[PDB]
Amino acid sequence: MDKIKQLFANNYSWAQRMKEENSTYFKELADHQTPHYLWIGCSDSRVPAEKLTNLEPGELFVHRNVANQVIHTDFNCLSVVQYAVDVLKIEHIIICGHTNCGGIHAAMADKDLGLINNWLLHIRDIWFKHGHLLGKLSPEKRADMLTKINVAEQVYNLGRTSIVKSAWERGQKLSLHGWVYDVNDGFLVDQGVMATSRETLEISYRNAIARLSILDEEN
Amino acid sequence: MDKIKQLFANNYSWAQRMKEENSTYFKELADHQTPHYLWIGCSDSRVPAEKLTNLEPGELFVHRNVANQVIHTDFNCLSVVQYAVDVLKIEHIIICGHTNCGGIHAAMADKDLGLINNWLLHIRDIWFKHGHLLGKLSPEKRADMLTKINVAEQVYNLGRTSIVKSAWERGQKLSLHGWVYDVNDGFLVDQGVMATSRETLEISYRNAIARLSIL
Amino acid sequence: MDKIKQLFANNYSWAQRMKEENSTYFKELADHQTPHYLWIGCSDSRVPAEKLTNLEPGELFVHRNVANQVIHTDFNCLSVVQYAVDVLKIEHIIICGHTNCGGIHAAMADKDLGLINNWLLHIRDIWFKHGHLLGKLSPEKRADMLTKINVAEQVYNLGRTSIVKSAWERGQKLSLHGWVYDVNDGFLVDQGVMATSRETLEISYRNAIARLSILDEENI
Amino acid sequence: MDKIKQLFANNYSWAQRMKEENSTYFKELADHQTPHYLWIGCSDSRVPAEKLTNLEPGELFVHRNVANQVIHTDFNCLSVVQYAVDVLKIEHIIICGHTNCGGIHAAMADKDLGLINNWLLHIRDIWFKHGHLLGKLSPEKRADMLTKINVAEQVYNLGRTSIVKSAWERGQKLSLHGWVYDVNDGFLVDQGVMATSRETLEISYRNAIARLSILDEEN
Ligand SMILES: [Zn+2]
Ligand SMILES: [Zn+2]
Ligand SMILES: [Zn+2]
Ligand SMILES: [Zn+2]
Repeated sequence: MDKIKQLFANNYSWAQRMKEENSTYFKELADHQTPHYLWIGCSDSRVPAEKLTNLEPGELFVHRNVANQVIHTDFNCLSVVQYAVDVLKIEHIIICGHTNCGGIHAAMADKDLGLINNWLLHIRDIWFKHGHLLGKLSPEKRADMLTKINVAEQVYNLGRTSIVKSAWERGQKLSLHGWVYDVNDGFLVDQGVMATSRETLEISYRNAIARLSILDEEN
Repeated sequence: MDKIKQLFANNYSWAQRMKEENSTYFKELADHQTPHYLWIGCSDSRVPAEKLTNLEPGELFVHRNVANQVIHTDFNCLSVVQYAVDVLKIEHIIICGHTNCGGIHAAMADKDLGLINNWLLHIRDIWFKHGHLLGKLSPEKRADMLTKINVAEQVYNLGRTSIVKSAWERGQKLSLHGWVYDVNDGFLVDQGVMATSRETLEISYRNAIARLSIL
Repeated sequence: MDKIKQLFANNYSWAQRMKEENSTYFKELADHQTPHYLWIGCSDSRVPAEKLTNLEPGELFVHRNVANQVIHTDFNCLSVVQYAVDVLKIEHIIICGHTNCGGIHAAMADKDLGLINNWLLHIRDIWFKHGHLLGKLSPEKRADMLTKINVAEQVYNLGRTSIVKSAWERGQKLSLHGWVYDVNDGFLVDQGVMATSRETLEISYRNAIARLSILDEENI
Repeated sequence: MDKIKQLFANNYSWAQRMKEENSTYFKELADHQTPHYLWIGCSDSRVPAEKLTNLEPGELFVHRNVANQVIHTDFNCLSVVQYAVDVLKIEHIIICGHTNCGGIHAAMADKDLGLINNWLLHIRDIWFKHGHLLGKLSPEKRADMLTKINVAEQVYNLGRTSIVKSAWERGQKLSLHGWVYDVNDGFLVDQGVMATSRETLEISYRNAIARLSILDEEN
């Protein structure tokens, strides 16, 4: 269409600009054949992982689903994880949520959107699991809180997969991370759950939930 | 692993530069609340979609899995599609493959990599479906061709989903595209399958396979 | 292997011992072509459902998975449910668990069994959801308790699917049930959740959970 | 609906004429703590597997889905398979289809039935793969030919899982079976694909398809 044509046009301009600029981008990219980080983010993709981290092209192995989830039985995401860990031997997996997430808003919404609702039912279970902390919070602020709690809960799901547990068990070096960034400042903020073993997973997980449960008198 | 640290050092340096330097990047980003294109790419993510298309930040709804697949029964991908079509009202779903795809290479290698092998079995089925064509090539050239055929097949699976078919049924405007770019120059290349209805899906899909089978 | 040769023998025997009688089992089946109940049970399949309900053959539509679960995002079971509801128009969906369940035991066990642990992590999430309650119970009981709670939580999951909500919402006749029979008794024990609409689902689930939270003598 | 009562009734009686009868059953059934067979059948479930095999109560580990499928990426069925193999040590996995199958008919009809159609696309793919054969066949015969072909294709899929390949690889005993019974007579019939290793799967699978490709006068 109009938009598709425009897109091919931008692509051509860019691609050839590189051609002329004798740009070494693609060659650089070719130097970093194997990625070192598995980035699991949201399909909203407000601020690209490349921009947030300014890493060298090819360093990131990416997976994106609605609301950056790691569901216990999702073959898709688990496939990406097992491949990044057992094959590419990646040592850092990073789950990253973001504020003003459509996935979060849709989950909290009472409208029944169809197939996607089922996928969002996992976020709702997370919402109620922390219903007290959240309810004890002002509406306008809950979204950002569920978004932050979501990340901690997903890092916790990743760390419990048979895949990740076996990696640690057999002495492989692997650390899980969980961050969130505000779509307005672009700053990555650690949510607290950071594991390098099942032990650190449990502790950092309890610790993060405990920290998030300590509310200021601003609600 | 000073990596994570160095990683946060990069983010701070970047977001800091933006603030003090007064960058309306987040201001503009905030303008485009609803995306207009669903991009289904590969987890290898060699050349970011944002770059390949040089689009305005926020315009793309993105899904990435190993080898840019649209498996008939994948709840993950189908959910992204249903939400994007039925909820965000996106009108263009773009499946994009890429040369030198590790996913495609793993599907071809005969080694048990574990869980991921089951995910790649779908690729191996596509390989057999086009075995006559692919059998004429060397392992090397076979990989480049399977990459292109894979994209065509995925577009074909996407257009066969009940989600996309019902969108066309009630008259919603929706087009499917399947492309591939070489990791060496970044030029996006149409593979031939472009649909706006079920009938056009069948026609272009057949024509595309017919065209791809000529050496 | 004799097991397969033997097994095939039984079949021939059964089948022939039917053909000679000019029996009508293969007729009293082609009449009940369309089922009226969707049975969702465990892969353990201790006491068969065709025997627990003594229903005429062909009346059940069945799906079995480890520990009878209805996971929000499981395409397999949601497909069975959707096809049951929207295409077969069946009106009753039963989620029947059973006592002394490997699934439940495996979920509670600390051992890492491989792939299946991931599927069981849903049971373990349920387990912690009711951590306090279950904690108070007596070990030899905890297992059987979770079995019961699990079924409750499964009906609630089923009731929360878009497939069932849209059914009700469009005025289609459909009820959800959740029981737990015992391998010894064989008596189907209703658990409390019996949604017929989303309002029901909420109340019954709410109560069923309240009822199970009231511990008796035995359980410490 | 009194159907639940009328049904709940049959249970109190049947289960009664076992207590007030000291009928072993629950006594014996309990003796078979572990099953030796994994049965993968269609949710239709015309003739139960308990009456088809006439095995001993509790011997079967069962999984049923629409049209008895083993989809490469189905977490549900792969979990049942893996558990039965790596944990229950079952050495026999049987896939059983049946004539006049709803899943097969629905898969062959153009009618978009909703979510289920996505599940059945895997069958339509099998249909296209054997399009020439099935085409040469006769209309009122296609359904049954695809039903047999389907069982063959599923055993193949099952033999190709990493779970099974690995079981074989480490020297575990395991055979795959693919049969189909006619709802009109309950006669179990081997479709030809029987495997005890990756090598027998291949030959057995190729032979079985070759045989089915042979069409008798009555299309
Ligand atoms: Zn988001
Ligand atoms: Zn790739
Ligand atoms: Zn069980
Ligand atoms: Zn069937």
